[PDB]
Amino acid sequence: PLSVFGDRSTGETIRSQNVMAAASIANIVKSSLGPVGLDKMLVDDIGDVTITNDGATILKLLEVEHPAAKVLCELADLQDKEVGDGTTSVVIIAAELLKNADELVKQKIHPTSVISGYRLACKEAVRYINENLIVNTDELGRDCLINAAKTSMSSKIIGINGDFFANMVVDAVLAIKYTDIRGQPRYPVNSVNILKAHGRSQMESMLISGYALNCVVGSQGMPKRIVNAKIACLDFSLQKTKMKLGVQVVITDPEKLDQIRQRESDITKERIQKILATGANVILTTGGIDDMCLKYFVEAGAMAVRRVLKRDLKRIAKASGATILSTLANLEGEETFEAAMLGQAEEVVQERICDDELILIKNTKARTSASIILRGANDFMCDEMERSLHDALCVVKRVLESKSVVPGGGAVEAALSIYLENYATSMGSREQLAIAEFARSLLVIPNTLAVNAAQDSTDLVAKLRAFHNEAQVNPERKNLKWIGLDLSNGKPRDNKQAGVFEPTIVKVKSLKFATEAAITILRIDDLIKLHP
Amino acid sequence: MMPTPVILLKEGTDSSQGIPQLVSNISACQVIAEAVRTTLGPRGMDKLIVDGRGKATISNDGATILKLLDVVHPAAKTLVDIAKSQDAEVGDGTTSVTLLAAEFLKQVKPYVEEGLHPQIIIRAFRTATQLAVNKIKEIAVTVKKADKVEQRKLLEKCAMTALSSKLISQQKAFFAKMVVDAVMMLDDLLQLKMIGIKKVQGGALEDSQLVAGVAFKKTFSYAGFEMQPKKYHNPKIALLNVELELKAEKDNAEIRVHTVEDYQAIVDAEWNILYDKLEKIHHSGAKVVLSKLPIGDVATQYFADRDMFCAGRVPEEDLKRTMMACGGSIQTSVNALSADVLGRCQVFEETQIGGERYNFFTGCPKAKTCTFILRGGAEQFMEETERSLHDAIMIVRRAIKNDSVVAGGGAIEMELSKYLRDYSRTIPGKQQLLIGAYAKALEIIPRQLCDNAGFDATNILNKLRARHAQGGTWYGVDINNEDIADNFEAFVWEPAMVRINALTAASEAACLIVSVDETIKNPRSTVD
Amino acid sequence: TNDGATILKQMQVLHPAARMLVELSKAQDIEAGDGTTSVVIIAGSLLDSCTK
Amino acid sequence: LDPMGGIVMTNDGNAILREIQVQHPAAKSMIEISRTQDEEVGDGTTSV
Amino acid sequence: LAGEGISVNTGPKGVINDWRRFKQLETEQREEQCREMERLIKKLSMFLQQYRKQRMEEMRQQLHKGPQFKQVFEISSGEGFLDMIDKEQKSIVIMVHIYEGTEAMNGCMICLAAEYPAVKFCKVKSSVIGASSQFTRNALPALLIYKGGELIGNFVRVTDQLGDDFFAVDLEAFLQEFGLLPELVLTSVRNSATCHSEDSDLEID
Amino acid sequence: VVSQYSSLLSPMSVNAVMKVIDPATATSVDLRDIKIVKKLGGTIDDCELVEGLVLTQKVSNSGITRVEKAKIGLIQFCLSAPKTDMDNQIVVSDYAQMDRVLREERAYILNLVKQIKKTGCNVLLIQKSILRDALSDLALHFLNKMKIMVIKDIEREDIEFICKTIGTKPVAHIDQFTADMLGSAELAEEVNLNGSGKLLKITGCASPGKTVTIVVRGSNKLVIEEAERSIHDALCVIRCLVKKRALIAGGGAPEIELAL
Ligand SMILES: Nc1ncnc2c1ncn2[C@@H]1O[C@H](COP(=O)(O)OP(=O)(O)O)[C@@H](O)[C@H]1O
Ligand SMILES: Nc1ncnc2c1ncn2[C@@H]1O[C@H](COP(=O)(O)OP(=O)(O)O)[C@@H](O)[C@H]1O
Ligand SMILES: [Mg+2]
Ligand SMILES: [Mg+2]
Ligand SMILES: [Mg+2]
Ligand SMILES: [Mg+2]
Repeated sequence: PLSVFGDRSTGETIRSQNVMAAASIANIVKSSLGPVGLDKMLVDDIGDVTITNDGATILKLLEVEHPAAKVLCELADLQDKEVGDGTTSVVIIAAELLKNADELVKQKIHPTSVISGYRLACKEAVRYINENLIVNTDELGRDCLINAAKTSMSSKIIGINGDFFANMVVDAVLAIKYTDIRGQPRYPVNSVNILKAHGRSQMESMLISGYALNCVVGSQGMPKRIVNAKIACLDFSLQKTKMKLGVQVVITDPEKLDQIRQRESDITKERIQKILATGANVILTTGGIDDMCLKYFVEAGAMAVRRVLKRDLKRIAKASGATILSTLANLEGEETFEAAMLGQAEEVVQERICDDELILIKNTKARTSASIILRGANDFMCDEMERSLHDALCVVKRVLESKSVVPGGGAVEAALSIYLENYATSMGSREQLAIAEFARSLLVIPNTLAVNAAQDSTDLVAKLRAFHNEAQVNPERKNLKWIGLDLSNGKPRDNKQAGVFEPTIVKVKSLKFATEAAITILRIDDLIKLHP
Repeated sequence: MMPTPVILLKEGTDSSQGIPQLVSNISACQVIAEAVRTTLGPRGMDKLIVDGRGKATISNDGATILKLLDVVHPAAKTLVDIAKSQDAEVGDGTTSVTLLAAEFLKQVKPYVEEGLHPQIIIRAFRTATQLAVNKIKEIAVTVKKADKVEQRKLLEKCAMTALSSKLISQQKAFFAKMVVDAVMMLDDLLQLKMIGIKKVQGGALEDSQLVAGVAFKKTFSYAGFEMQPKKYHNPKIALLNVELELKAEKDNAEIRVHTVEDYQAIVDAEWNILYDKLEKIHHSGAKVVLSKLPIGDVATQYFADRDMFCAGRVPEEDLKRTMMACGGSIQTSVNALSADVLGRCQVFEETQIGGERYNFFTGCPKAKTCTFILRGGAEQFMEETERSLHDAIMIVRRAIKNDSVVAGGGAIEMELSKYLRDYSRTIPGKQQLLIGAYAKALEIIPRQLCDNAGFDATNILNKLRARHAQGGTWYGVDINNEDIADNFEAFVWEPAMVRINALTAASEAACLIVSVDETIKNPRSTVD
Repeated sequence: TNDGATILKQMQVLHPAARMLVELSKAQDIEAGDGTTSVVIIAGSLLDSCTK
Repeated sequence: LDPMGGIVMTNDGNAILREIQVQHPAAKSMIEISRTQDEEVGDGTTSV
Repeated sequence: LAGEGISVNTGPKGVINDWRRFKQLETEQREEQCREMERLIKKLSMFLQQYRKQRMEEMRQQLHKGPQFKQVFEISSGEGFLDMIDKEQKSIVIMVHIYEGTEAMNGCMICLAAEYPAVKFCKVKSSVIGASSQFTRNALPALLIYKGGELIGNFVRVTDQLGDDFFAVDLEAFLQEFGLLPELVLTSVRNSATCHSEDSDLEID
Repeated sequence: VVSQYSSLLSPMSVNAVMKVIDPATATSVDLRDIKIVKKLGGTIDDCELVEGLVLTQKVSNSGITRVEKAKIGLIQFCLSAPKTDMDNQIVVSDYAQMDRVLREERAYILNLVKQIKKTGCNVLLIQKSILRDALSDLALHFLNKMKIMVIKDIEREDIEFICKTIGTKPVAHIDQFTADMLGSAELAEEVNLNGSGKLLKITGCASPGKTVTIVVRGSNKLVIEEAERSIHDALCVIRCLVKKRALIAGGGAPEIELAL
């Protein structure tokens, strides 16, 4: 009677299907949570291999068909984009929330009441985290940043070398620090150029006190090391000058053809002489350089690098004081190149890294930059190091911008579960069930960590809940809020003094995004799939 | 994985191992339970299963529905097996067992997911089941008076409760009275084969009747049958297993004669053999002749000439029922046809029912058997009526064996859940979670009743839990009144053995499913 | 979506009467702005009564 | 036997492991290790 | 027998779903047929000269790359072939091989794809498409070239016009003289991870 | 689905309608005056009611953002080498001409930039052009030297909305680019949406127009689309309240009253 060209699923069928899809996406990444989590290996059915532990990467590489599964995948992607860490915890929490909500709906609780309960629970959990479980980082010091980085590096290919990589990450982030108007310190991560090169072990990774280019000098005749570099950044190609499409050369007297042809390259010769007459030593350009201009630079004993990436050139110019020049045209309609627009660096070298060469711009003036050269056993390991390093850099940035961190190891979520279960008995009649299920679903993460450690999940979670219940009930036992999970020995541990931290924004954004995704999926009770 | 030049098992073998396998098993059990979920309670509905040949099977019985589903999941087959087991031992509760087992599995699914050892869960199920069965035996209600009136009322109430979920629920009083009478008319073994059930198309449900005797369809009358009188007022019945027709003396017999006089003597001898058999039957004093073996046209006309009634090719079971009702003895030889071996009924009649001719043997005073004659508008209608009557008959037989009852409507399981929760609150705590899960899983049946009836199951369950907690053992679901009520005073009675066996079988199925960790499927041979 | 007009438009309905109901919902969206589910329900109920 | 028709006759670890087409990703990782060792220092390719 | 003007009217208004469902598959197979017909019978129906640089190019192509030289992608589905042609941009050149002298040319494609990353050399089995007896018998070696969904190179029976002992440089020159092959340092391993935030460096007072 | 966020959305919708009409003597509401901009990221609580205009185009003049006391100018001609309507070419027969060609080209571009700057303009909007280069590298360099924000690739169909919002009267020839054809604004800046993208907002306009823009944020695309649909429904309800100002009870009351 309806006569729609497609397939229709109504009622409990589609809801159970959505829960199945979300649970499958959760189980895909559930085995890769916490310090005892293990990495996964992916094949792109052509031979490409990607060894990874990052949840966002795993979910992005997979090709998925179901729409709710897609919702969870983009949820992990959004968590990665907006926070940088916790891309697996958010997915796990969202799937558990959806599963418990579906159970409530199957118990004939209307989904609107479930959604209202989830909304109230998320608001109350965020408020409780903000006013009870945050730890100000000003009274902890650089150890706080180091511990936050180490915690972000656990369950990564660089987890054991945390004592070294956390120092690297903290130093780099402190190096790229800058302040804006109204005096707000800002940390533009992704300006730390991460260069990978297989070879020596992980401990041989270098933190460059400058900038690192994945480029080489244009000609073998140029020097490979300049001491007091005067960098000139350019945004135009140094080639033979060809007139544009609207200009056409037509010769009626042969005597002028030779002069035309001479000028055709003498123009670029004059421009390069103007560049080099100011004392420039290193010339970086985004455009190409042909052999004649390469020789012009060689004879003068300077450096010239072609095909420099735009972002690299912008970073170098900002960190050295140079200014990008699209053209050598001043405000009087002339070709000039003043010395004021030359950037300076303490040294520019061409190092050799495992049979390949890269250009180092060391100790730039007027601004401190940083880059990291990662050495690994092979390409896959280097990629995994880079991904883990990006996670750690983002975590340190979050900690430095907003100066609040929360205990790790499932302490915050056990506390939230206890508080929410207690608080649900306050208002509502059917919303209390939804809030209680929110609290119950919040416990999926400590359960997952315990399962990954092959420990007694039931007993450990029971002990953790008992500790947090005692902390809430007893005024004088408030120091038990920090009791988290020690995965090495399988016993609860005070994670605030054990050095396990994570930015508060990670937990808050994770909760908000997971609640939003669960609400979005929960509204569906009908699917119409038209034929293609 | 590696190619492994020579592989261990046969190529194509499928193996699943670990927690995911157990979780998938639980999900499969859930799927199987869902297929029979809505067929529980006075508001339960029917299912229509079409087989490959096109036949439809419309039924409410859980065991029937599960059988007609060609389930092949190894873990899901256990639920079908326990449904068949409950049908065999008890005869009712085949829907409750599957729901209970699936709910046990669903309740312990989260604990399995977090890596709980299956042995602990199995021990918890066994302990909870033992305690629940003991509690059922302790709180079951029985009367030590053996009063005939009260026993009859108890049987009728149990039958009504058993029937108050089928398409004949509107006529549950009538059928309950008929079923109780039929069961009480059985002597000492309560053999099912002594309660015949005949289905005749056409007619209202109330047209169906119980015959205090035996009735069966007319069986291929020969020529001259329409001459025999079709009513007798004190017949003597000659129950026979004899072929009364002209035929070869023996399969390997051969007659060799060499004179026409001997030829004629042989022909007359065959005729005299048949006539001597018929003469012995006639002089036995009987007026109704029933034979398991064919009765030929010659014997039919012979009996018509004597105002006698004959019916050959009577089915063997119907002959046994006739012997049990009238009280004769099936004779393979017509020689010693003494009055001892002749049946006797008050009235024999050959009436028409719905386009069919049925022979009726009414007025048997010491009959030890019955015969239901069911009427309906379709063959599936009558088949489902017979299934419901079978449920009622088995319940009444069990109640005859022991008259111990508990209130239905989920009251018994709410009481058991309260008891189990109270017990579980007094143990160290790892077993406490699992016994509490068992107690919560016991609440499926009242919740399913409310969901099928269209109530709000949450409010009803809250009211039931509060009522049981403060006192009142037999408070269950009141379907008609949109509320809860004391089901014992509502005459919602069930034999205690039904819940006892349901709990036992559900616990066994749950333990068996939980214990299995690895499933291995060898490649199937002869695939065509 | 919960918008009646969007639901009706997004699934091709292949039946002339259903297509006219789609245009009806679009027209109600244009003029009133909302209530696009109610108008379709009302039209369906009216025709259902027209049966009897 | 090179797929292009060439023939390589050697006992160098990296040279041998370079001419193998494998499917298992762990074997790919091992081959990448061999290449890394050969490029970084030039010797000790079989030992690693 | 009258009323030939049936005007089936309401009939195909209630049975429309089945007709459309079957017509969708019919048109899918029609599009597959329209993609594979031009492969079939369309062509089957029909001392500087010594190239001193050929050897030098051979030794240059001997050193393919660092991280191995990969392998030609095999297509196992006719619909896979169709939507492989469908995807990519118009400028991207796709080269296809049909097979069952094939090994040498397969190695030639391997070497070319190693040294010509822009092009998308690929191969497919003749049984996957299911061509005619003549094609599956005496028209196997056929360098099929696609760019933007239209045919550019429809060579068939290439073992005749290309020889049997030909190498990668031979086929490369054969293709480049047609003007069919489009016209670089080696990085350490990689440099780029993501380019999303332009917050790089600033020094506001 | 936005019933939970109604406490934030309903006043926003009412304000959006009331800010684009004159409550006295209004017969209809042109919903095109209200522009919905959907930006992935954040949650629905992050939806905003910016009163200026939101431009999805990015600033070409990187390194200059947050222009205060902006003097926005919208132009419809091109800042590149001269090109007549009919086909044209420049013939060179001497090297002196070779030099003079590009010398005069840069002089022409510099004159264009000087004329634009002399008006006091500091934020420049450039209409999209496909036949001719809308903004050359030399022109961008000159504008950067003069400290002018440049935002190119403005859609043709969006010109009227921008002019209504700010007050910039479009200019198609440099000779008429004067000071009175500029739209003064309190603040024009480019903001980062917490890593989910970049938006350009011009908030605070002298003599503001009768337009508003609503920014829609959400976790996923589907919820954003449904939130936009729901916001449109609320705006349509307020509109159909503006014409035929009569209110009735809901909740199924009118239908049951009609039935009875
Ligand atoms: N040393 C540690 N001890 C206990 N718990 C930890 C430790 N390090 C990290 N964790 C916890 O493990 C959880 C999982 O982190 P991980 O899965 O690596 O991050 P993501 O979710 O981004 O993948 C975090 O919630 C963190 O609190
Ligand atoms: N009149 C009634 N009121 C409430 N519940 C009833 C009534 N009659 C039967 N029930 C319930 O229905 C259930 C039996 O359902 P049914 O499908 O008939 O058999 P099964 O026991 O196989 O499920 C019993 O648990 C009983 O408690
Ligand atoms: Mg992490
Ligand atoms: Mg029953
Ligand atoms: Mg509405
Ligand atoms: Mg060696």
